Amino acid sequence: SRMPVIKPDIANWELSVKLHDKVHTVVASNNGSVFSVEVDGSKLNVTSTWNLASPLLSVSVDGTQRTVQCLSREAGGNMSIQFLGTVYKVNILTRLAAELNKFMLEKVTEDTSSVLRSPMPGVVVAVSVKPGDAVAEGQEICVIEAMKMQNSMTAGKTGTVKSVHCQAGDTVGEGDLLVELE
Amino acid sequence: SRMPVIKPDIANWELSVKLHDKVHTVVASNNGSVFSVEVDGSKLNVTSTWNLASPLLSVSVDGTQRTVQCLSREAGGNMSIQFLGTVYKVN
Amino acid sequence: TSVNERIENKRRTALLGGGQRRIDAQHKRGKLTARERISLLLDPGSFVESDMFVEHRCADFGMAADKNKFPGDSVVTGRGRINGRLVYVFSQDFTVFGGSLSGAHAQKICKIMDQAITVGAPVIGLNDSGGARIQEGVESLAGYADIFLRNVTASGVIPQISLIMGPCAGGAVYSPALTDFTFMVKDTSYLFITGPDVVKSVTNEDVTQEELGGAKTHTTMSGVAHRAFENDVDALCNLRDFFNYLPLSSQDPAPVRECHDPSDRLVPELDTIVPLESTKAYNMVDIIHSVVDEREFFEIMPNYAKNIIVGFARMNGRTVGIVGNQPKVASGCLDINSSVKGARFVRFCDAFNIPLITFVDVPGFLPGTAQEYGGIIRHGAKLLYAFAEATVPKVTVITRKAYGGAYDVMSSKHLCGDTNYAWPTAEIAVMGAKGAVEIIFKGHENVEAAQAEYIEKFANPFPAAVRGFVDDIIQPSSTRARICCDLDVLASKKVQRPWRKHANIPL
Amino acid sequence: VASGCLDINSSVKGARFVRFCDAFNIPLITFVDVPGFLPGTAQEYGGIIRHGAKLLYAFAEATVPKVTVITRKAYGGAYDVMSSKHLCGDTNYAWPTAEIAVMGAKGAVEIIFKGHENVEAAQAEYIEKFANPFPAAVRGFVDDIIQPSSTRARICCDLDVLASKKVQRPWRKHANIPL
Amino acid sequence: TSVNERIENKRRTALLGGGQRRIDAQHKRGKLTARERISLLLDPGSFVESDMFVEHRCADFGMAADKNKFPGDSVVTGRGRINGRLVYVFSQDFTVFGGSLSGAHAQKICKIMDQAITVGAPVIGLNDSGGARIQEGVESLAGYADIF
Ligand SMILES: O=CCCCC[C@@H]1SC[C@@H]2NC(=O)N[C@@H]21
Ligand SMILES: O=CCCCC[C@@H]1SC[C@@H]2NC(=O)N[C@@H]21
Repeated sequence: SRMPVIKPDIANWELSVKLHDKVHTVVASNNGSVFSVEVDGSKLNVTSTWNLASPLLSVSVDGTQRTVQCLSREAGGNMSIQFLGTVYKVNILTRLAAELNKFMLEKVTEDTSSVLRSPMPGVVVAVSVKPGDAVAEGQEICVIEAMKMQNSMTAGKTGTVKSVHCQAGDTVGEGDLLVELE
Repeated sequence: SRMPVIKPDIANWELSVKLHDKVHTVVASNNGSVFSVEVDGSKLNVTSTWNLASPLLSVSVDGTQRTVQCLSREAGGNMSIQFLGTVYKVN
Repeated sequence: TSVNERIENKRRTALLGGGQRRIDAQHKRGKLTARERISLLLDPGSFVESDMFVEHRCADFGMAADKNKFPGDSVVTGRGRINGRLVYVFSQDFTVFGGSLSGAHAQKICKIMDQAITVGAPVIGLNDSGGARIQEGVESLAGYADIFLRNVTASGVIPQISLIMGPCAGGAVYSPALTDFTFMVKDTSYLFITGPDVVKSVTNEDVTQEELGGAKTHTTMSGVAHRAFENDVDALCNLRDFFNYLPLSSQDPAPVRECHDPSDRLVPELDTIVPLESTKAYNMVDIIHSVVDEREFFEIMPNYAKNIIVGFARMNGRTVGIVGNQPKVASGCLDINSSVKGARFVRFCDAFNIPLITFVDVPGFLPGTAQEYGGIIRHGAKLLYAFAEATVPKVTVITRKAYGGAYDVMSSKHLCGDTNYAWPTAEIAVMGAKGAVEIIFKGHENVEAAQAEYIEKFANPFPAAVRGFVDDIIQPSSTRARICCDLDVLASKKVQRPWRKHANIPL
Repeated sequence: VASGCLDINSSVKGARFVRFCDAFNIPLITFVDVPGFLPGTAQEYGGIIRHGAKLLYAFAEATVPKVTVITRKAYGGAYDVMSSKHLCGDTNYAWPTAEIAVMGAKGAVEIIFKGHENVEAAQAEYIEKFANPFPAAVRGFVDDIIQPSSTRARICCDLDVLASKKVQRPWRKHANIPL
Repeated sequence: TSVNERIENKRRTALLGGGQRRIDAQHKRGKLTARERISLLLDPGSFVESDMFVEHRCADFGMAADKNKFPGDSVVTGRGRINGRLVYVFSQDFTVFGGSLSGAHAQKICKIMDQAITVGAPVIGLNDSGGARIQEGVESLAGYADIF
């Protein structure tokens, strides 16, 4: 009551959608539950209840029924969509945001996850890998004890052990190399 | 209580008194009900209850008893005083 | 030329700020201009600008020359709408005198702040400025103070948000520190009172701008910034998302938006999340994701003091603040940085009528001489006071061990909490079972039988439940449902306190 | 000690004391001689920004009578923090040795006139015109420049006038001070 | 000269307002100066002055010349006591630019008014002024409104 909201009156949404290193111009409008989308000059209609919480979303695109899953989304514009059983990563921006994005500098992005290091001081209870062993992502490499909590270190990615720099019963410290993965 | 008053601490009052086209320098101090007044170099003492509302005021100047009337006064400094039966205008 | 034509000339000049070459130099750094940032932040066609033609009045050092006169004077101020809600915004223009703060700059900022306080709407400040305009001398200082005071006057009245998007040095750094939340852009923004050159000259230390006051430093070490973003565009999008959570002023309740996630949805995945053996850790963020609507959680200080977790979420469409211990880091023990991080977030949530949900798994406080010499006592008292002072609805869930004074600190029912729940793995005790047995039965040889009886009788949530310290012991799978129900009942909570100008919180 | 520069510990120590004094209606008197904040990576990594904001907020929030006396240099944001008149201070006084400025004279001259060879004459003029309390006094930032010997008397007088000070603020449950 | 000596010089100049010849011209009209009026109005030794060194900041029409700079700028403001009761007073100085109202003039008056409202004491204004200082243009107008 104190401050009534003023609805942003938008008739068309102009979006730049990046699917696989390609940028597509999209113009989307809605009426009720029906969305009219022009993609690169092709007109489509999408209908659905648009329940944004249910894990499975059922839609009808030009009468063709589809079941899609929204695995994740971000304010930045990234979105992971399970469609026809495959997970596609799309990036959606507004037209103005896409235009302004051209002035952003590409970052270095160099962050190697191959090396696994100790997060906190403690004592290595055990090491579950040896050089040449195969480690799946999320697989424990070693366990570190501190204040009797049995902290567990996990492999960053699937791979092999180039070298193991730690041994059981050794007092490791923070930022100390524990293992190397290819 | 909200604003206590601060007494103006004055020990001597230096006054110019005009009686009959003449201006006299006066220095007046008080202690209790006793006023010591130096008029042109002459020292006098005035004692009284200093009841400022009664029409008749009884004072003692150097032991001599006087009855005086204050007929009128103004913020400007004018004052009409009945003394010895005569009304004098002082400023 | 006629007056009209001079008007168009001034409009066109102001729209370009410090000139096209300056704009290009700004862009090659990877930064947007102030007006572009405002356009990205606000709803299209909603920005109403104020004081376009204001110019500085300095007359020293040739500052009165026409080439030194810029309409707007290095700051763009006005109002707009985000998702239809009113907001007041100022953006500093680095292309005009390096964004230095002058009398007119502070005057414009103060005008918008006064307007926002008058109507009761939030204020957002995009900060990119070298510092005070030396040519205006003491004048600049005055302006800074004029801003500072208003910040302090607005604290707890309207939310204030700061986004550092460029250089920010000197006294200008203090205004963001007084606001509720500070966000930083990676690799292009920094905060420090004194630059690296003075540091080298005085203390003989070699450091770069990024090391001294970079986004990483203030988001992982100093605990000054709350979030770091990759780009201006990413930062602005996340800023809109974050702004969606907050109420417009302290006179309004927590925002409630349309919700699709059922409030009675079960969460069976939580029935076995907590390991039975107290020597294994789990991720409290998984529990938080499971319980909240649509598994959406806006975390605050995600990379600083990771042993505690604070953030914003929604339950049944209503904004809520989440505070929880993190057993995955340092066994979930409290310490200085975590205490401060939790305390300020709790105080902000209470100030603006946002309900609080707490997840408790804490064995105690971090020991060592570093914590004691650092003043762990007062810092922990900070968080304890923050919970005790809050009058918004408070819901607490104990997943595992809660030992000693840490149990009291984490929004215990004795702090006038509303509802307190215990999972089957909860353990409310003065200290560990082994230590308690050592102290109590020491001097008796039959230690084993006594210890077994003590563990059977006390190493569980029954001691607290029988005394009413917890309202109930609940199945984990029902957690969300229970919480939702409570938040509906407690929406009308009202409490009476003794009058005072303010409290005296430990600092 | 340490040239009187502010830092983390001093900021906290002053801030809590000021807040307590304000909470219980105790007037505050401040003596200002501060060149700035202590530099170094230790202060920055320790969160000097928020700790200094603590003291600044403490002065800005107080509603009890505040009397400030500047004995010497007061530079930059440190001047603002130390109960500057712009924080709604009541009376601010400057001794003849007071210096209210954005920064040191040499640094100001370096920044302003850098790129001009006749540095010496410009620096002399700048020091003559600005290395004193006149810039603040002419703008009203200080109520007066007083002889040090009268300090006590002045303060006493002010404390009698300001005993009935009453200020209005917007309503709130409480503020959100930096921690 | 040292800073102290410049301080005495400014004090002495301010105490004279617009100059001795201006004071004489004021007296021959049968009028007292602002400071004399304040002395007569307040209890002896009770006047505390504020903003003695405040000067106008106008820079147009040669107003920035040293001969156009007067400490105090045509108004004397402060507090005092009448029969022991606190009061705030401002007196306009006709000998400085004819007592015209400038930005600093209105600033000083507003400062004393704000102080009086803060403590809750009366305000007395002795008015003697030609009007707005035309050289400051709209600035003067603003000051008037700030008073109003
Ligand atoms: O080495 C292990 C025996 C003592 C560990 C006690 C832990 S440390 C974390 C927590 N905080 C305390 O004060 N005690 C427990
Ligand atoms: O070696 C001396 C040159 C730089 C000294 C600057 C001093 S250190 C204390 C004060 N705080 C600052 O930021 N600057 C001054």
